[PDB]
Amino acid sequence: MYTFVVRDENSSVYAEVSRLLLATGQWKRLRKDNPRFNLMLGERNRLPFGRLGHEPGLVQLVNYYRGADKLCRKASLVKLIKTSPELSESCTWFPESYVIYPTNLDEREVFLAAYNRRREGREGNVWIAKSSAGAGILISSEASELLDFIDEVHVIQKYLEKPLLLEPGHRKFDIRSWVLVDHLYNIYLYREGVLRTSSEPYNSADKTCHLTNHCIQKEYSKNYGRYEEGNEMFFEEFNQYLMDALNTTLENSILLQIKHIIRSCLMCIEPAISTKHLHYQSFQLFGFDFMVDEELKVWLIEVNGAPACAQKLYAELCQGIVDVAISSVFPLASIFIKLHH
Amino acid sequence: MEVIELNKCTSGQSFEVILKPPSDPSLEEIQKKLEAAEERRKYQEAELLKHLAE
Amino acid sequence: MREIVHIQAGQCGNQIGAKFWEVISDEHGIDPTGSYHGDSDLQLERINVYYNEATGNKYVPRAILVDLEPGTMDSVRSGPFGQIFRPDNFVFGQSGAGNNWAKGHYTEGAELVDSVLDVVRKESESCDCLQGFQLTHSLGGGTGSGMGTLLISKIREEYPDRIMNTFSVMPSPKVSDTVVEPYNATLSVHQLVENTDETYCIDNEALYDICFRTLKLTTPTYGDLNHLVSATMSGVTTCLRFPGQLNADLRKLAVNMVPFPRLHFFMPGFAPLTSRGSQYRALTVPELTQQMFDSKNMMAACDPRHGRYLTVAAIFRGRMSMKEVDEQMLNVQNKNSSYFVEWIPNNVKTAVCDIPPRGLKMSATFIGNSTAIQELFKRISEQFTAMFRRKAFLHWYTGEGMDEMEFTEAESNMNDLVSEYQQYQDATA
Amino acid sequence: MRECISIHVGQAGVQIGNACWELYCLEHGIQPDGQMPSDKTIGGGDDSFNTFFSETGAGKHVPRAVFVDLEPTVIDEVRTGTYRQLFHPEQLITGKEDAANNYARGHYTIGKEIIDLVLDRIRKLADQCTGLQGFLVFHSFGGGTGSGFTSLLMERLSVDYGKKSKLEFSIYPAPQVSTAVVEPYNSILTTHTTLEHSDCAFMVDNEAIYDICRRNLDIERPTYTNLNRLISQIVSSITASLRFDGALNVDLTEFQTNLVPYPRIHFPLATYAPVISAEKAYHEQLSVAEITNACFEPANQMVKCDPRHGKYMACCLLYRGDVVPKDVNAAIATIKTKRSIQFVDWCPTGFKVGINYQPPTVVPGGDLAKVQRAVCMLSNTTAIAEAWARLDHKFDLMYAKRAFVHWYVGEGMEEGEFSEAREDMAALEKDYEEVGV
Ligand SMILES: CC[C@]1(O)C[C@@H]2CN(CCc3c([nH]c4ccccc34)[C@@](C(=O)OC)(c3cc4c(cc3OC)N(C)[C@H]3[C@@](O)(C(=O)OC)[C@H](OC(C)=O)[C@]5(CC)C=CCN6CC[C@]43[C@@H]65)C2)C1
Ligand SMILES: Nc1nc2c(ncn2[C@@H]2O[C@H](COP(=O)(O)OP(=O)(O)OP(=O)(O)O)[C@@H](O)[C@H]2O)c(=O)[nH]1
Ligand SMILES: Nc1ncnc2c1ncn2[C@@H]1O[C@H](COP(=O)(O)OP(=O)(O)CP(=O)(O)O)[C@@H](O)[C@H]1O
Ligand SMILES: Nc1nc2c(ncn2[C@@H]2O[C@H](COP(=O)(O)OP(=O)(O)O)[C@@H](O)[C@H]2O)c(=O)[nH]1
Ligand SMILES: [Ca+2]
Ligand SMILES: [Ca+2]
Ligand SMILES: [Ca+2]
Ligand SMILES: [Mg+2]
Ligand SMILES: [Mg+2]
Ligand SMILES: [Mg+2]
Repeated sequence: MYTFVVRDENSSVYAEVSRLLLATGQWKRLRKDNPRFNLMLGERNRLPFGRLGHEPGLVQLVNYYRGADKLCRKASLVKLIKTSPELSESCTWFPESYVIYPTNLDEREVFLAAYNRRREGREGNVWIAKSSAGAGILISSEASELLDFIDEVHVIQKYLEKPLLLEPGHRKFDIRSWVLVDHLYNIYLYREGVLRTSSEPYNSADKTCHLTNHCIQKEYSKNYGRYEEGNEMFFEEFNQYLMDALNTTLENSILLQIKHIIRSCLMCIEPAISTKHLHYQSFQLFGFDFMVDEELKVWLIEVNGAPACAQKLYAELCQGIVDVAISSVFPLASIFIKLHH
Repeated sequence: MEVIELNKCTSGQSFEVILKPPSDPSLEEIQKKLEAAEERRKYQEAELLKHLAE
Repeated sequence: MREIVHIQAGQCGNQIGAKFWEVISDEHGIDPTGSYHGDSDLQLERINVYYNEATGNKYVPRAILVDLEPGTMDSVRSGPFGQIFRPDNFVFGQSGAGNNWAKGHYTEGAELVDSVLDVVRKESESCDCLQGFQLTHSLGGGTGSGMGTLLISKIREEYPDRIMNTFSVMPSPKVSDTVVEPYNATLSVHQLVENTDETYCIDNEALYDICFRTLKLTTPTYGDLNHLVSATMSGVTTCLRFPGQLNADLRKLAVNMVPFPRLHFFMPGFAPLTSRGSQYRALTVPELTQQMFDSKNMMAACDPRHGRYLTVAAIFRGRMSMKEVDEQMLNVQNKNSSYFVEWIPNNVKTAVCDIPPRGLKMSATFIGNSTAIQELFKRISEQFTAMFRRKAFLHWYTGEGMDEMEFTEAESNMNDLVSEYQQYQDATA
Repeated sequence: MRECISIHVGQAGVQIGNACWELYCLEHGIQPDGQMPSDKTIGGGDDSFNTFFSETGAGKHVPRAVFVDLEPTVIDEVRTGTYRQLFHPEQLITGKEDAANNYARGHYTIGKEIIDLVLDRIRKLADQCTGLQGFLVFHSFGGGTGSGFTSLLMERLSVDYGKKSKLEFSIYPAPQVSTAVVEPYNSILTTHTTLEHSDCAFMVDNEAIYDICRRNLDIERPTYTNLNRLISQIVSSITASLRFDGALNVDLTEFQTNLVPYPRIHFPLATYAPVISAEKAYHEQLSVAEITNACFEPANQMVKCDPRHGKYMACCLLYRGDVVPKDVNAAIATIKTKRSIQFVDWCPTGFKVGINYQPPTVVPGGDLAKVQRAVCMLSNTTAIAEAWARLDHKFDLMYAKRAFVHWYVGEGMEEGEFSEAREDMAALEKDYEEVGV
């Protein structure tokens, strides 16, 4: 009989993982403050990692990697990619970003130096400002309007002016991939991703057709649910569109770059967060968000440390978590693509 | 990577390696707290012996 | 040296107390004449905790035998180890107590208590550093219950900084049929709540069930019951009589086991449960560990799964894997973590002694401070109230000068004790 | 030459002190009777080992040590031990009844009756000192004497020796070998009252030592003797700079200068390598780079914590044996590019290094194998605050219900000292998070 505690009630993914563990008859749920657990489904903020691995006779496992916030915060991600030699400032798959602190509190001068080079060079000079404290996003071409909005920590990155637009619709989208890193730091990519598509045509000259968020497309967008159910296009439909419209495949034109970016990010922080020789073990589910331009180039947007799943894929993904990340440590009585490294 | 202040002798040696530059109460107050605690003990024992006398 | 002074009062107290000295004398290699004949230096390393040394290298139990009638103490003196006790430590009257707490506490016992305290004082003066006292007695009778609790109160007056520990035998209608035992027990429990640091609840109800149901003793005797008591008393005092790190003296035991001063009533447990003259198959460490926590091995008729453990002490005896003991102990806490309060971290302590008891390759003794002990006090309280609501049989006590208000207060204190266990059973972190 | 006096309080302090002074004698070649044949200045001198040993006209080398325990059965082992002739009875102080795992009993009730005798015996050793540096205090966090009497003694030492340094070797409680449920209470009470009186304190978690003994020495159920022999090796590595010729950490003040920039944050994390079982008939001798890299593995630390998720304020490497500065500088360079070593901005990312050519001495018949080179890293990292957080959480769980509190109030202590001690610890955790995050 294995034991586990639950310290995050709002986790739709791990609420189902909890339901699956109890349904096995070999897992018992304890009170949230009972220290004699095998598994902790911890909270998002201030998880007491320092208290794990100090129970005699108990192998303890937690569903979060301490230090993974370096990859899952806006300002942290930019600083990580710029300052890590494994990723370097010459990183080709991450949009040119700059960390901007409000003046009431930095890379302001460096942000303007590369900004004037675009105005002088007759190049597309459209940027976007955002932060980890969002629902507040501004998309402007004048840098004077971007810096004024931050003062009212944010990051400014280059806005992909030429995105890949699905037809019919001439509409934007983004790709969400679910990645599971186990206690051995094996990197597993869930075979099923989702395209959170826009239902409005992209107007290159309003932030409804530009921001592909599921909440914004269900509010400000008038054509919600027209082309696809819930503005969620799955891999089978998207692979068929790429074959019929572009004579390519999802695997060749996009997924190779996606798997490459996933490996590069997680291998970069492996020495800092690995629990290999530690007194407790970690795993974590990550949500990677990508953009594809018209030339079928994949760009990384951000990484989510506490991702939510799509309704159709909850049952299969949460079952794979138990099989690969939980029951691998606690055996009882493949939907993932292993990204070897 | 700079080694500075290398000191040597017969039983060993010591040095410093720099990889990057940088970016009470008195005895009177003690006895007053000790005696104030002993006073609380004697008071508690006195209330017990009073209780037992009843 | 940290000496303990032992007192046994009344019939039950003297019979159980005599078996205790008989059992630990054999464990420490002392013969009925007080001469050491053992073959191990561990038997003598802490011998001074319970014995005094005399001329001719004689070891005399630091024990005081008290009764208001000479009957049982004549049986002790003529018993197997009767010649080992100090003759001047036999303090006895002639009237008896008539199973009357008031006679033991207020009239008959008052006449004899001063001569007992003189023997106590003589023993306590020849102690390098006395740690405290242990008393054996029943709560259902008159001498052990009434005079025993009078002795505890007067000893506490003279030695208010010493530990008071009792082995208190709770009455049961399955064993005795004297109707006033719930009165005597309730009056005694009120005394114990206030004037002892640790009380081992030895429930005749549980001893009967073990003997009758488990050992298949269809005609149980007190010798059968006292066999369980002797093994348990040996087990819970092992940490006092042999070298060890855990709960080596009475005060360190109390600090570990008593989180709130009134909740100091322990459920003892023992494994393996054996009858006199009965052991071919040796018990394994997993078996000892599961049995010592089994409700059927508890010496108090309380279901541990109906409450929560505040603190637990576990003592393993015999030659065994201390690694395996740790593994099995950790397994119980990790597989039954709901029955342990979470607001007392690491509340289970384990000791191991290489010297096993007589006739057993290995054994385990359980000491639990569980909120389930409220079931014992609820049982006595219901028997008390059934009679007291009609003042039935009260004239036996008012005839000795007692007032009904003293019964109301004892009843209220015991119901308050039950409420206190109940509040720490529901508390949460 | 400047003398150091070691003070051993309670069972843990006395049994560890016994293992240390046994090891000190083997390292300096001092016989059980106190005779040191290699000492040519009979009856005196100012060699480096004289900081820990005094000398008599007959050639006996006597530890500058005081043993205190409120109960005599542990110190009686020293009075009849192998090295009984080293000490004179004036150095061994015993009471009759211990503190019963009760801080308040050791600090207020029983401490008040023996504090004056201990200070007098300490003053007798101080009078033999031409230039006393200060004191090294060995005690447990969990016992009533180790927690309660120590904090009382440290307050009096700060009064009677206001200019002398005071260093601690403190045993942090671990349930695998602990003997009291209230040890989280005693640890936080003694840390609160000793904090302003200690200049540098080396915490040793019994859990870390226990697992190192199980993992690396193949001991199924380590005893105190197993743990104390390993602890004495770490203590020996730390004090070697005071007893031998050298230039790093040559006096007690230099410990605070090299390791403690902020006075309250004076708990350096110790890491030791290698720990090799003597049961192995042959073992591959690890290189300078291998033992230095092991200093950044949590399984070799004296307190389990993750220094990757904190910041360093200082770091010292203390090598013993076949070690040359060339191989050290290379190992540090390799490690800096592979490990997550972050210093605070107001400190240089650097390492103070000391090398002692004499290889580590092991006790004959012990569990540790002889090695050609070993290292003890002393790093002041904010990650050690994980141990304060674990301790404070156990405190909070019990104090929320006032469990066992009556044992302390009954000894004269006020319930307000509990919350006052806990608020001080909460301020300590806040200091650590500011420096390290
Ligand atoms: C361990 C001490 C002990 O020997 C334990 C029991 C009783 N006493 C005295 C000896 C004794 C017992 N029975 C006796 C009959 C006549 C004379 C003496 C006895 C004793 C026994 O050995 O039975 C074979 C016994 C007695 C009882 C006994 C069990 C018992 O031993 C098996 N009881 C459980 C009760 C009893 O009241 C009861 O509730 O039984 C269900 C039981 O009632 C019945 C219907 O049997 C009974 C039987 C005499 C009736 C009236 C009141 N008393 C109170 C205790 C109880 C008994 C065993 C002391
Ligand atoms: N490493 C090590 N730890 C010890 C040793 N002895 C005791 N301890 C630890 O110290 C704590 C108990 O404190 P003690 O030092 O034994 O008690 P004390 O200082 O003598 O105080 P008293 O309560 O009066 O007995 C527990 O955490 C033990 O695990 C020892 O010899 N070595
Ligand atoms: N540099 C960029 N170029 C083009 N589009 C961009 C962009 N940065 C953001 N976007 C658009 O904005 C949308 C929302 O961005 P973002 O992911 O930062 O919000 P968010 O992080 O709060 C939602 P989630 O947490 O699910 O990722 C993206 O889906 C994308 O369509
Ligand atoms: N376990 C046990 N209980 C006993 C023994 N003798 C008496 N009792 C119980 O004690 C109670 C009677 O008290 P008793 O000691 O005989 O009266 P006292 O002499 O006035 O103290 C009843 O509940 C009996 O069941 C005994 O030897 N062993
Ligand atoms: Ca008379
Ligand atoms: Ca000399
Ligand atoms: Ca000072
Ligand atoms: Mg986000
Ligand atoms: Mg009788
Ligand atoms: Mg002690």
